[PDB]
Amino acid sequence: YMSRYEEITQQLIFSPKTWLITGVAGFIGSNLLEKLLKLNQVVIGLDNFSTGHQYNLDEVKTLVSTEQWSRFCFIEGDIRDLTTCEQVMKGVDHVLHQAALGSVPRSIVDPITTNATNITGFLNILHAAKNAQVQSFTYAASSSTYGDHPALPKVEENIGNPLSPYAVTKYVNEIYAQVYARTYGFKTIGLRYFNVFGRRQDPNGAYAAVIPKWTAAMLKGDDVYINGDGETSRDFCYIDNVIQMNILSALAKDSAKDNIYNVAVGDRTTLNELSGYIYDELNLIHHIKYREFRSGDVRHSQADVTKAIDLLKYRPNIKIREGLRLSMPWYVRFLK
Amino acid sequence: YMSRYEEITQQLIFSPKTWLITGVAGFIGSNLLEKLLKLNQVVIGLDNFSTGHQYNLDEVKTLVSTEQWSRFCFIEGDIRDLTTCEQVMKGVDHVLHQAALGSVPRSIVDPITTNATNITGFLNILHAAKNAQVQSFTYAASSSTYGDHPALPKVEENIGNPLSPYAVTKYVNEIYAQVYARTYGFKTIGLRYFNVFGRRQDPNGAYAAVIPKWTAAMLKGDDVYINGDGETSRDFCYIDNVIQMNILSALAKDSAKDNIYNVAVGDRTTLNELSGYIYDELNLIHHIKYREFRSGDVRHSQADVTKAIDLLKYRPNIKIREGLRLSMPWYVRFLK
Ligand SMILES: NC(=O)c1ccc[n+]([C@@H]2O[C@H](COP(=O)([O-])OP(=O)(O)OC[C@H]3O[C@@H](n4cnc5c(N)ncnc54)[C@H](O)[C@@H]3O)[C@@H](O)[C@H]2O)c1
Ligand SMILES: NC(=O)c1ccc[n+]([C@@H]2O[C@H](COP(=O)([O-])OP(=O)(O)OC[C@H]3O[C@@H](n4cnc5c(N)ncnc54)[C@H](O)[C@@H]3O)[C@@H](O)[C@H]2O)c1
Repeated sequence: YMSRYEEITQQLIFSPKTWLITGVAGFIGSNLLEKLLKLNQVVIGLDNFSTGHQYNLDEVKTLVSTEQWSRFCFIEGDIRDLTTCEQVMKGVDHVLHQAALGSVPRSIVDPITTNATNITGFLNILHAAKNAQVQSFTYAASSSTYGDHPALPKVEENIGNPLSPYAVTKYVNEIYAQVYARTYGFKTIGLRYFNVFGRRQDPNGAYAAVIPKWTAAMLKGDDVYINGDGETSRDFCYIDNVIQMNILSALAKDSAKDNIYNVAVGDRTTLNELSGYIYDELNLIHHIKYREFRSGDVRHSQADVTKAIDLLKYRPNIKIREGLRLSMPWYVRFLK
Repeated sequence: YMSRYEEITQQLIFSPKTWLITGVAGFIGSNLLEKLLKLNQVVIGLDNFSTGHQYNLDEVKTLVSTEQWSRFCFIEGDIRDLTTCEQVMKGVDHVLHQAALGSVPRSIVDPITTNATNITGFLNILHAAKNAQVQSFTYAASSSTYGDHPALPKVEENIGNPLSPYAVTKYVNEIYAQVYARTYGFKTIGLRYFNVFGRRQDPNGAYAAVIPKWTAAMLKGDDVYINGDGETSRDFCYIDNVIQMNILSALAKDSAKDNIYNVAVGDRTTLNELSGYIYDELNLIHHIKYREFRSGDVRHSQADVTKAIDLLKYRPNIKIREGLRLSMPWYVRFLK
């Protein structure tokens, strides 16, 4: 059961609102679009197809009715342009801001481009939303905001130094959100995502996340590379857990706003465990080498999600094996 | 005696280098230009004349010799354009990055342009500088970074939450700088300036700083606004102490780099005191009412400059009363 969550989605079904999703053509965005359209919401979407894909939009369309898709207004455009930000904001109740350039290695090769989309574009959306006086604003933050802080599990109040240009960008997101609360009274919720996975996560390109990458590699019969001894560990968070936290945040009482929340399960899985999980799941529906640790890699990562549970009534009910079970058939179809 | 500073300027005169000053037409940038040309350095200046002035460059021209002037190459341009940043970096040894749009209330009223000049512009310059392999990189940071930290005096390690968009941008400069050292080995110095004042600080405009605004006012015979009751206090730091810190930073030992330094004198002057010191200094060269409070603005500010004194051998020569005595003759000439 997902019960404050069930009650809210029930309520959305009876009383549609207007939502903005930036990054709507992307992994998390397109999953939010699918859920909102099935709740019969009115969705305004923004994307420049930098890392996102028309084919994601095309997939959502074949999963919703004609009438539900008629409530989707898609604008191809860039959050780095303030005018565009202000146009897509007209009439909007709830902002779900997911548009960013993720990937730590990307940000090291080209910090300029990562800065402009993740800081400039983020500020544009935050400032448009504040001017338009939307009901809520929730943005994608990042567990890389923990930086070099040694605590584990990671608790929201205790962060360290950021370790890459990417991490600076997501941290600045939070500090700006905080300043906007203070200066204009505009209260927002930042969501520190941890290793999100599930359908429509891109398995291609140099920056592919491990789950999609390894899944694609298993299905092609290509080498699955483990960086290190394999005892490195993550709190992998199935996509529905994130959808859940986004909707809970858009509809949070005022006292829950101007807050950061970890979004994860609270569990740790090793790379050695993961590899066996993926393989075991793929091989029910049909069809490895060790190398150097990646440089400047975090050894172990795990969220404390107590704050989300207590203040938003989050239930992290989809754990990693269930998540892989649910994600694997989408990869099988996509790759074949 | 500014002993180390003297020795370091002697090295420069014997073995001149190429310097980039961004913000060279502004208050601090033009004082840096003046000292560097007088040391026979080759100087590249970048400015967009947003808050800066041609008249500052014309004044400097009259103060240096012809040969010294012939070593100044001025480029009108914007740090928001990456290409421009790359071009003016060419053959540069030392970067003194001063270009920004200062002022807390400016940032509250336009956090967007402020974000673009002070974050994007900073990163463009930091990144161009890294790729050009400069010998050093020193940037204007801000005592606004202390935020709501309640401790006095202000110590570098101990900062609080940012209280304005401008505080955010100045802090983001430090965090980027720190990431560049960790990620690229590129070691910078950030100077948290505290209430600088001296010749060529603009007395005109909605954002004038208190010393020149009030000086202007008593020369015109206008009303002098003391916000609050007279007691509020600052660490006013005459411009020559800033020039010294810039030059010491540019030639610091490697272990002194990747560090933030308070740039001030360690003193605390009351508004009641200043209003008085200013009247007393002005009226020595011939020729009042209380009010409100502001927002983003602080009751008490005093720097601990131990760190600069110890690590760079900074010697804060000039205290507020003598700075004023030194500054007022420029203010008469400029207004009369
Ligand atoms: N995936 C994770 O595990 C993870 C971890 C930490 C943070 N995040 C954050 O989650 C959000 C979504 O990530 P994702 O996994 O869905 O990534 P994704 O790359 O699949 O989606 C991001 C979307 O943003 C769009 N976009 C990028 N720049 C844009 C711009 N300037 N204007 C308009 N659209 C732009 C892209 O086209 C893409 O459709 C991002 O903010 C990312 O930083 C994700
Ligand atoms: N005066 C103080 O007490 C104080 C305190 C804290 C920080 N600072 C910092 O000191 C630096 C210098 O300040 P100042 O007092 O000399 O201010 P100033 O306004 O006199 O100088 C700023 C200079 O930067 C130039 N500039 C601004 N944006 C630019 C851009 N986008 N491209 C190119 N040039 C641009 C302006 O034209 C100007 O000549 C700034 O970074 C400011 O944030 C000053």
